[PDB]
Formats: sequence, C-alpha cells, structure tokens
Amino acid sequence: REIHQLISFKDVLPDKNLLPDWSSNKNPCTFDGVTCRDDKVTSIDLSSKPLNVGFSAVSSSLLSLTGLESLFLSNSHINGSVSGFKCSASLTSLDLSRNSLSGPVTTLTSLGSCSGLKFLNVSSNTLDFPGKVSGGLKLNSLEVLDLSANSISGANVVGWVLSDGCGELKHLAISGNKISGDVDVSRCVNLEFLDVSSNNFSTGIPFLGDCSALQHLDISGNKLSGDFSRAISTCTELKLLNISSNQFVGPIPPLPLKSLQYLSLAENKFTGEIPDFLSGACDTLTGLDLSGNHFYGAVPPFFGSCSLLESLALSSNNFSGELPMDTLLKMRGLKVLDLSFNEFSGELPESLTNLSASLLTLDLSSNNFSGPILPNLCQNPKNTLQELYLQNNGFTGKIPPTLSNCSELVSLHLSFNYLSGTIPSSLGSLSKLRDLKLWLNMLEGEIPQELMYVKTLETLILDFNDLTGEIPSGLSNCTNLNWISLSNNRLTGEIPKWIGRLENLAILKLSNNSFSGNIPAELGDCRSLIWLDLNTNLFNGTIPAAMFKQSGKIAANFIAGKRYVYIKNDGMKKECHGAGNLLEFQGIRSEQLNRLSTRNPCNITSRVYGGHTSPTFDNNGSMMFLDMSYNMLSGYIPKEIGSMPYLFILNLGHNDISGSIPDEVGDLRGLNILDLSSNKLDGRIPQAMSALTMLTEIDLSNNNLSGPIPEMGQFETFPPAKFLNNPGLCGYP
Amino acid sequence: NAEGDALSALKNSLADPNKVLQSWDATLVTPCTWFHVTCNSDNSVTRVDLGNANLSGQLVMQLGQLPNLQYLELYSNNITGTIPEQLGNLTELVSLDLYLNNLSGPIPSTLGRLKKLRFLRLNNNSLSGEIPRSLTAVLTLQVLDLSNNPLTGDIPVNGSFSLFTPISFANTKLT
Ligand SMILES: CC(C)[C@H](C)[C@@H](O)[C@H](O)[C@@H](C)[C@H]1CC[C@H]2[C@@H]3COC(=O)[C@H]4C[C@H](O)[C@H](O)C[C@]4(C)[C@H]3CC[C@]12C
Ligand SMILES: *[C@@H]1O[C@H](CO)[C@@H](O[C@@H]2O[C@H](CO)[C@@H](O)[C@H](O)[C@H]2NC(C)=O)[C@H](O)[C@H]1NC(C)=O
Ligand SMILES: *[C@@H]1O[C@H](CO)[C@@H](O[C@@H]2O[C@H](CO)[C@@H](O)[C@H](O)[C@H]2NC(C)=O)[C@H](O)[C@H]1NC(C)=O
Ligand SMILES: *[C@@H]1O[C@H](CO)[C@@H](O)[C@H](O)[C@H]1NC(C)=O
Repeated sequence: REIHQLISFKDVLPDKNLLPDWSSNKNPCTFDGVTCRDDKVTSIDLSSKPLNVGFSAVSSSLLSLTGLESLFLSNSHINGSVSGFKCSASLTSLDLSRNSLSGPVTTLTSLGSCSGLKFLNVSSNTLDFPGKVSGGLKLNSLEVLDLSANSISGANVVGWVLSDGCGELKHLAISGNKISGDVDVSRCVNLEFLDVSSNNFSTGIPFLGDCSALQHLDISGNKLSGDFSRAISTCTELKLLNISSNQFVGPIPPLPLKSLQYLSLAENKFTGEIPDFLSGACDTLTGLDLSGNHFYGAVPPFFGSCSLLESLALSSNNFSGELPMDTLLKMRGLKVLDLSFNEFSGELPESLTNLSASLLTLDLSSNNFSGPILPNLCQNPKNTLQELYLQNNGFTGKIPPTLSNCSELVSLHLSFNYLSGTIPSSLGSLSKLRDLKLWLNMLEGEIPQELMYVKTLETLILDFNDLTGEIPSGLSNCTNLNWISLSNNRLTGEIPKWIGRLENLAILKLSNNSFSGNIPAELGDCRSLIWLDLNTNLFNGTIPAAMFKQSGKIAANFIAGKRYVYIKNDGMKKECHGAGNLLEFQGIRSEQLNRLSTRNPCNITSRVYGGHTSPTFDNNGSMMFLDMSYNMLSGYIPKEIGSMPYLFILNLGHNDISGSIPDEVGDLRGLNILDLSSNKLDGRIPQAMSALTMLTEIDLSNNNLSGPIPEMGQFETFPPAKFLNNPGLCGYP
Repeated sequence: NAEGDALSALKNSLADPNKVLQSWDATLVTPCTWFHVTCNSDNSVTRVDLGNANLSGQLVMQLGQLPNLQYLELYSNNITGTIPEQLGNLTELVSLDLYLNNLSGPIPSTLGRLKKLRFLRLNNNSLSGEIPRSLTAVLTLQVLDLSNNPLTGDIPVNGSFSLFTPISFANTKLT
C-alpha cells in the first residue's frame, strides 16, 4: 500500500530522473532518503533534491503515509501553497524550509490536521500576512516553529502565532521578516529560544515573564530601544543575549551573568566605560561584542580572567591607551581580537610577538599606532595568525620581510600607513595567502615577481605607491586572482595578453599610470570580469571587438561582498581624470579619506558612494563598468560595444576615438552615465540612443559631431553645455 | 533626512520587480547615494530617474517632500494610481514626466503652483477630468505633450497655452 504512495509521489517529478532507486519491485527501505524502523517507513528525506513540484503534491502522496514520523523537504524547490490535507498523527516533524512556499501565513493553520506535529521549519520562503492581524495560527501542539526570513509584514503577528497559547513551545524563531509591535512570550514557560532578529520591532521590548527556561534571546536588528536590562533580569539562566543593531542608549546596564556565554551589545547608542560589574560573567563568557557604540577608556584588566573567551571585539569606540598586552596574554582563550576603529596609541609591543602564535585574527586597524611593524612579530615558530589588520595606522619605515614567518596568514592588510621602501619579495612564500592590501603607502621599486608562488592569491591592491616597472608576468600562475588594483603608480609596460587567462579576475583597475600600447583582445576571455578602469593612461590602439566577447555568459558572484568606496569624479576640477575611483576600504576609516588629497587631485567635496560589493547579476550578465578615458586610444568604437546589458558607466573621454556612434549604443539599458566627451567623433547622435531610460548623465562635448539632439527620451533633461563644441550640431534643448 | 524618508515611502508604494530601487538604503544619512536618485552640491535631491524600470505600483503623497527636485521621471512604467496634489508642493521643478503609464484620475490643478516647470508630459496615460485653467498660469513650459488620455472639459487658450500646437491634444475627447 505504502510503496504505491511512494511511486504515486514519484510521478509528479518533472524530472522523473530523481528518485531513480525508487522502483515498484524493490522494498521501500532500500530507497534514497527512505528510512525504516522494523521494516516500516518512518521518514523520507528529499533535501536538496530539485523536486520542482507543488506542495499539495507532496502532501497528497507522502503526508498520508500511515505512521510516517517525519518529512524533510528542505531546499526541494517545493512550490505552491500549504493547504488542508489528510495527515497522520505520527508525523511530528516537517522541514519545508530553504523553499518556494507561498500565500498568506494563514495557510499554515491547515497543518492543525497533522495531530502529532511538534516541529515546523518553513523559513527562507515567501509567506506574507496580507490583510490584518487576527484569528490565530492555532498550531499549539508545537514545540518548535521557524517562520523566519519569509515575506511576513505586520504587528502582533508574534501575538498571532502564540495566540491560541504557546505552553509547550521551546523554540520560536520569526527573524528576517517585517513583523512589529508587541512580543509576549510570557505565557511560554518552556521557551528556551526566541529569535526575533531583523524585524520591525520599534516598540515593545519583549515580555518574557518568568523567563525560567530561556537560554537564547536574539532581539538584534530592530529599531528597538527602551529598558531591556529590567526585561531580562528574570533569567540568569541565559546562554546567548544578542541585542545588537538597535537604538539602545546609556551605560551598560546590569544584565544576568550566571550562564552567559555569548553577549553582543554591539552597534547601538551605548556610552560609557566598560563596567567592572561585568566581572564574574568571565566564568564562561566565550565571546563578547561591544563594538560599534560609544564606549571609552581602556580594556578593563579583569578581561584576563576569561580564558574561556575565544573572541573579544571592541571595534569602533573611544577606547584609548596603549595596547593592553598585560591583559591580552592572560586570556589563553583568545582566538580573535578586534581592536578596530579606536584611539589606541603608541608603538607596537615586542611583548606582543606571542599573540602572533595564539591568535587567529589580530585587528588593530584604524587606531593611532606608530613606529614600524615589529620585524620580530612573526618570530615565534608557533605562529598561527590568519588575519592581520594593521591598515590605517601611523606605521613608518619598511615592510619587515621577516613577516613571511607568519605562515598561516591569509589576509595581510598594511594599507593607509606611511610604510617606506620596497615590497618584500619574501611575501611570495605565504602559501595560504589570499588577500594582500598594500595601497596608499610610499612603497617603491617593482611588484615582486615571486608573488607567483601564491596559488591562492585573490585580492591584490597596490594603489597610490611608487611601484615602477611592468606587471610581473609570473602572476599568470595565480588562478584565483580576482581584484587587481594597481592605480596611481608609475607602472610601465603593457597589459599582459595572458590577462585573459584568469577565470576569476573581476575588478581590474590600472588608472593614473604609464601603462602603454594596445588594449588586449584576450580581455574578452575572462568570465568573471566586471570592472575595468583603465583611465588617465598612455594606452595605444583601437577598442577591439573581441573585448566584449564574453558578455552575457558572465558570472561575477565571486568578487561579491568585498567592502569599498566609489569617489565620483566631480569634473569641476580640470586636473582630475576618469569617471571615478573604486577603492578597497575595509577597516580604513571614512574620515581619513583626505589623507588621499596630496596623491589624487580630485575633490572629496564629492559624493562618496560605497558599501559592500554586490554585482546586480548572478549568471549570464555583462561587464558592469568601463572607463578608458584620457588615453591616446583611438579609432572606431565597435558595434559590439552594445553587448553589455548590465554596464553602468561608460567613459571613453579625451581620446582620438573617431568615426561615428553606432546605433547599438541604445541597447546599453543599464547605462546610467555616458561620457564620449572631448574626442574626434563626428556625424549624428542616433535617436535610437533615446533608449537609455536610466541615464542621469551625458557628456558628448568637444567633437566634430553634427545634427540635431534627439529630444524624445532622457535627452531633454541634459543641460546644453554637455553638447557644447560641436559646431555642426543642430540643438539646444 | 526627510527626503530619503519620502523616496523610501515611494519604494514601498512602488513594486520593484527589476530591483532598481534596491540600492535605496533607508538607514543612510541622505538618499544622495541611491541609484538613479541624484543631488546638488548641498545634498538635496534634484532628480529621481526611475524612468522605464518595469516598475509598477502607486505614486505617493510623501513625494511632495522633495522641494529641490527638478527632473522627475516616473515615465513609461506600469505605475497605477492618481497624481497626488502635493506634487504641486514641489515648487522647484523642470520636467514632470508621468507619460506612458496606467495612472488614473484627474490632472491636478495644483500643478498651477510650479512656475519653474518647463516640461509636462501627462501623455499616453488614462486620466479623467478637465485640464486646469491654472496651467494656463505657468508660462514657461517649452513643451506640454499630454495626449492619449481621455479628458475633455474644453481645450484652454487662457493662452499660456498660446504657444502649443494641438499636436499636444490628440484624442483628449477635447473640443
Ligand atoms: C559589482 C561591483 C563591481 C561593484 C563594486 C558594485 O557592487 C557597485 O555596488 C556598483 C553597482 C555601484 C557602486 C557605484 C555606483 C555608481 C556611482 O556613480 C554614480 O554616478 C551613480 C549615480 C546614479 O544614481 C546612477 O544611476 C548610478 C551610479 C552611476 C552608480 C552606478 C552603480 C555603481 C557602479
Ligand atoms: C530552519 O531551517 C533552516 C534552513 O534549512 C536552518 O538554517 C540553517 O541551519 C544551519 C544549522 O543551524 C546553519 O548552519 C545555517 O545558518 C542555516 N541556514 C539558514 C536558513 O540561515 C535553520 O537552522 C532551521 N531552524 C530550525 C529550528 O530547524
Ligand atoms: C547578533 O546579531 C547580529 C545582527 O542580527 C548578527 O549579525 C549577522 O551575522 C551574519 C552571519 O551569519 C551576517 O551575514 C550579517 O550581516 C550580520 N549582521 C551584522 C551585525 O553585521 C550577529 O551575528 C549576532 N551574533 C551572534 C553570534 O548570534
Ligand atoms: C596621478 O599621479 C600624480 C602624482 O601625484 C598626481 O599628481 C596626478 O594628479 C594623478 N593623476 C590623476 C588623474 O589623478
């Protein structure tokens, strides 16, 4: 009978090829995902099998299994909306999450026909709660419910879920929705876990009541403020308290310390000195986040007692005084220390060479530290340091090559310092190294060829240094290079015709240098490449047609997540070139950006765009940015330059580019900024260029251009200056 | 700022299937960094160009909050709804392009308040009502193309409309 339900399911798969070991002859138990207990089937798990079918399919077939205790469909691409269905009193668990499920959330009430079901996780789907809040969920036999990261918007929806009463509910998670207003779990006396993160609660700070059982409270990521201390005082039973990303103000309040292990008060309005009373919480306290608040003074020494604290992060506060080594050696718990964005001062303790052995990640960036980088830092044979963030500090003198002695180092960021003399060739030996960021320093000489023995090297950011000489060729051995930013150097030579070999290269920025000679057509071989900023240079040649060849097949999702700035070119200064500067900023501070002033002429009177890198497409996209401005680059701009759907900015300015603008230039739909200005281009501006409906900027100025301006479309919104100096042009608009 | 608040209210009333408004960031200080939104040297909004975003939705009242807004192009979308009279509270303005939409209801008389307005295309929509005699008022308007939506009530010549061909009327159920 049962078997036949299981093949009855198999039918609906489109896509019959999944569940191949499911066949009528065999005994159901031998089936993929099918688990039996005494030769009867208690559970099916199809997880991460692309079922691509309706929910009501699944339930008609499976949920009717006499005796089935659980079903796991998570990430099955289960489609549809959850209806009433006949269901057995033995199915106690359902994982429908990482799915496509739709409708009102009220759909879920139907599951009341499944009488034994204590476990539901629907998270990461589309459920919304469209009209207005009342009725109930009326699923009260539930110990665990996870509705998180769905499409739900409302208020007292938390009240709605718990409405028919919560008594046996241990675990409740509604995160990553828009739910708002009041939370009361006060009735729920078994409740060990409440996750309300990433929501709209601006008002009620939850009412936990007795709080007898609660070990996990995540109220992070709301507009929530108000007195939380008094709220949570009833517990002392609690393992995690996450109140981060909220509106909380004031001194760190009395909060229960007995079982507290993780505590993040991070990213709030909290002011004051890290309190003594915190204290005995060191018994456990395996991690602490006070970062992003108003705190000052220095790391209170009692922090030597948490030998259980793996990671202390104090980043972005007023903390001052020199680097508290006295405390820092005492906690042999410590793994990551984040001191970033603070007023810590002084030279770099010798006395610190030890951390370098214990520590995974040392983040000292954006502080006042001076003198050089301890050559002796990595002298321990023991040394584990994965992540060294010394960027944005006052460190003088050469990069210690002895630093290679840190052999676990993946990310080395020395940037925004005063470091002089050359780049250690030494660094070539860091065999696990991925991110290397040296930009805005006084480093000179050549870009060390040895960097080739790094087979994991992903980032390379050299900007605003004196580095001379060509591109090291050995880099063609770096398979994982994605973001190469060499801008603002004296670098010579050409683009490597091998550059097209790096499947992963995404952002290549060669601005302000002397790099010369033709634009390599092999550039069209790079599946990942979305940002090409060649501006202010000595390049020869004509834009090749092969250059775009890959557009439309493009996947850039690797480069995604890296933090940056864009400084947009004011244009108001004669001297300043390009469309704009895309700079790596991680842990470099915003307000120290003027430290750039003397190297880059541009106004920081500008608007600085910025945030974490996110390509607007996953797969089958196009080159997102191209600036070839200010070169001797010349000739016919190919028809193929139309082949870039996702291209945001095109600046071909100040060149000898000649001939006429191809009609296809109308098909760059995602083009917001078009600058062909200051060229030898002639002829007429095709009215098919009306098609750029997102354009906020045009400059066609300084050409042999003739004819009328094509008014229908965005063109009329553009001040006539931007068409100036085309004697043969028919328009003003 | 109140401006980011406003445009936010728009990102809500709107529906953004091509995710053009994604970059609009409600925590941000100003919405000056948003995509397609732009500002002056003083960090107030001078533009919003969502024009042809495949974006659907209703326009919204908070849209009146952008007093330095000049060019606003909501044009060539699936936008439904009426044209909010606080659109008139946007005193500076140049171009108003609602053209090529499904916007329903009266062409608001409050546009009589935008003296700087140099462009009006209420063109190609479905609108219902008079024209105001208050758009005779403005006199700048080097173009008004409102066509293709049913109005009548008359075709004004109070005369600021003196400067317009009827090519500007095309099917108004007019006169
Ligand atoms: C995908 C990566 C390469 C990239 C860093 C990416 O994540 C990044 O967020 C991109 C898409 C943004 C950051 C800076 C942006 C540009 C900043 O420059 C500007 O001129 C603005 C103004 C205006 O709003 C335009 O519509 C967008 C426009 C022209 C932006 C277009 C999109 C960007 C280029
Ligand atoms: C609900 O299911 C989701 C997705 O199946 C679970 O989220 C994953 O769980 C693993 C283990 O916690 C984590 O490593 C990931 O961070 C989670 N991914 C997601 C969706 O963020 C979630 O744990 C489930 N919740 C319950 C109560 O079972
Ligand atoms: C405390 O809460 C914050 C915010 O809800 C958590 O932050 C997020 O962690 C995930 C990684 O799984 C990131 O993708 C998010 O971007 C983070 N947000 C922030 C604050 O930047 C934080 O992890 C929580 N702490 C713990 C350990 O539970
Ligand atoms: C490139 O480098 C020099 C060195 O300062 C700088 O002065 C010049 O302005 C830079 N060129 C551009 C366009 O920034």
